[PDB]
Amino acid sequence: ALSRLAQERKAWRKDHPFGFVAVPTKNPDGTMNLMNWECAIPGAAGTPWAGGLFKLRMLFKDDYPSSPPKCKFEPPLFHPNVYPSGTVCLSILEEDKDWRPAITIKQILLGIQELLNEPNIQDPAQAEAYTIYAQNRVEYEKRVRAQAKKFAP
Amino acid sequence: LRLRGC
Amino acid sequence: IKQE
Repeated sequence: ALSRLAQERKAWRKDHPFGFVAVPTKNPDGTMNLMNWECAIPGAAGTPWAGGLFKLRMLFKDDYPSSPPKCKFEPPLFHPNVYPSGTVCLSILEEDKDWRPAITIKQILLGIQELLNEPNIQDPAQAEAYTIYAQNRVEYEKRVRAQAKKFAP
Repeated sequence: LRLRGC
Repeated sequence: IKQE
């Protein structure tokens, strides 16, 4: 996991999508904690999410990339497919489901950006955001814009 | 990239 | 709604 995570950190530093942030944290001994990254996803242009910089943590297990990272918005995000805890539910983020070791951190972050304006109402992760989306898309979009202004950098 | 929320 |  460390060699792959260091390879992806090196790759991230040389080139990454504009507006995105992905940085390893520090271990209690001072070394870089490659298993825990503080990330940020900008809201996509031309969507109600624009202007916001949505912070999230990527937690990697010892066997990454055989296992997906756990992705969690901090603080919790209002989105039909983000659990109340902040954990992002994306099928590629489940080992037994669509995770593949060829998937990279850059692809995950780009995919979570896509998820922001493309929620899946068939299987929602939180009652709050989904209920608003289901009853009133005008109120749903206003709640999204208000949250984008709340998380503006 | 089979991307769909869950 | 599903649970984590």
